[PDB]
Amino acid sequence: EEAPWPPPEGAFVGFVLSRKEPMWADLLALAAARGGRVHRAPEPYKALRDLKEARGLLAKDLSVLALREGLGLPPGDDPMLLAYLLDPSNTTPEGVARRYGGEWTEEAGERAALSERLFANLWGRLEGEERLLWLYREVERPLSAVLAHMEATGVRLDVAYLRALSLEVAEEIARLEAEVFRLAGHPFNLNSRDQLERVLFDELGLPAIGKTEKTGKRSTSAAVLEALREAHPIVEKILQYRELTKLKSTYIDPLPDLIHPRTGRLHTRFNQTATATGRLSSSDPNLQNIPVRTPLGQRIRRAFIAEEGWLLVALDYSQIELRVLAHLSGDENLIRVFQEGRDIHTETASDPLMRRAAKTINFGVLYGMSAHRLSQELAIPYEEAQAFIERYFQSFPKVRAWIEKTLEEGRRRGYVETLFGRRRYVPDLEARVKSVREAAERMAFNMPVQGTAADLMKLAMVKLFPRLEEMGARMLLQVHDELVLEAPKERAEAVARLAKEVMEGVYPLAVPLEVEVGIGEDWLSAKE
DNA sequence: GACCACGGCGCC
DNA sequence: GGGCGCCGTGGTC
Ligand SMILES: Nc1ccn([C@H]2CC[C@@H](COP(=O)(O)OP(=O)(O)OP(=O)(O)O)O2)c(=O)n1
Ligand SMILES: [Mg+2]
Repeated sequence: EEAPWPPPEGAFVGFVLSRKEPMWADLLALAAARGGRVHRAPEPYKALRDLKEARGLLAKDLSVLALREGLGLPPGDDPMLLAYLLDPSNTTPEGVARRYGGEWTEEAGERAALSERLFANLWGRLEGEERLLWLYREVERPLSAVLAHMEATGVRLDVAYLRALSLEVAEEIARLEAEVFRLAGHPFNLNSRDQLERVLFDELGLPAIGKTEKTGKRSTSAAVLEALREAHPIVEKILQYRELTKLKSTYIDPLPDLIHPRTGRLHTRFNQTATATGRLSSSDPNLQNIPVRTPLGQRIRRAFIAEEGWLLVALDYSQIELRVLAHLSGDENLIRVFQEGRDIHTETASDPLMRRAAKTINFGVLYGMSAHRLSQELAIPYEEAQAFIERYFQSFPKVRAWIEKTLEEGRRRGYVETLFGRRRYVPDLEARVKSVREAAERMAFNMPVQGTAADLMKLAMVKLFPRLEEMGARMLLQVHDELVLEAPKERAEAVARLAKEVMEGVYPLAVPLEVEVGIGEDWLSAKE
């Protein structure tokens, strides 16, 4: 039943944007649904001034757009989060809708009505889900607001810097491709893997080390190519071209084009329901994968700067995953090396050369790397490799024990979970194909650690944001086990110290949570 | 122009 | 080799 725009309080929104990014979208339509009536706003924008909060599907998004228009409108209940927690594979409105009672259409009114209806069913399904309900009420919902503020804020970028970088890299790529072409004895599209495969394996005589997955073609991966670096002198030239071209096309060239007019900052999206483990995801500008490994990568990182008069504050948990594993495992020995405070790697071993061998087996257990994978990972083949791990599970019995327990529970229950009860169903755990089953197994015992580490971070963000706001500081980015903040120079140290303390004691476990902090005028300098 | 599958690769 | 998202290349509509 259609009723005049002003909806009663507690209504469920329903809006249509001209595009996916709320920071670039136009509010084409806005509607609300309550009880049984449906109210449409004749003027969406002015309408927003009537809502006290965004209640409904993708609330945060409409909330982001409200913020960009100077409206405090906070996001509230959002069935997507409910569905997401019930099943982490619930990632789109299209799917949750079809799966729980509706159709994701393009009408603001039907979307609003869809929101209400969807929330009822989903909420009901959360019956007796004390843990899931806890994650919704105490983490998911409240965090949805932190994210809206994060996206609205944005991060300052050195646009003239990257532009200068572009021309310079362009010339280096040209010298590189010019060189490989002379080595192949002729040019070709070096961006074409198919064309490069023929040059490497077909035309030249380089041994094809591996084949692709879906198409089964001879691969030209960096791995295949790193091994072939000794053969032809073209291999290296190709390897640098790839890096350069990867960095230019992905960061140096598109980023400056994404700056916002009204802000002059990069406004990335922080998707709350796009991962199977419970991790967050950054899209459109994906600011969760900015380079940092190679020199040129670092030159790019320096491009992310703080407002004039502010400082960047980067905080990273220290191997939060190995720690969550110690807690999850309850492995005295592991929980002891952290307690305490001995170099995980160093202490594990109990040299240098070996320390690069005792940290890999400790972290490679997060996916259970194969002995053949380790043989080629280290020096000693699958002979001493399998052994150079026989002590891992021999030193850390409960870990291997835990991995076993989680899996069995996974086969029986049909899903696995995090310290807080976040769950993920891994059906292929009972598959008849070794190949697929052991693949599910790796996703299976990995989820708890990755998901627990995420729950912890999401909770840290939830508690830290308010204090930050009270301090005049801001949360800019999150990169899974780290956060990037922005604070006035006069408060940077006080903000760093606080965030660090908040993050470290977010949720005490058998082992301490260690956080390293850094301040600087740019991301690289803040020591990210 | 918009979008797809795929190989490849950036980060956690 | 666990979790993502983005970029060209080829090829579709
Ligand atoms: N190559 C990697 C790196 C990280 N991770 C996961 C497990 C650890 C978590 C955070 O990664 P980093 O921040 O890179 O490492 P860290 O060990 O947590 O901490 P530090 O910053 O001291 O390296 O993400 C992963 O799966 N694969
Ligand atoms: Mg870290």
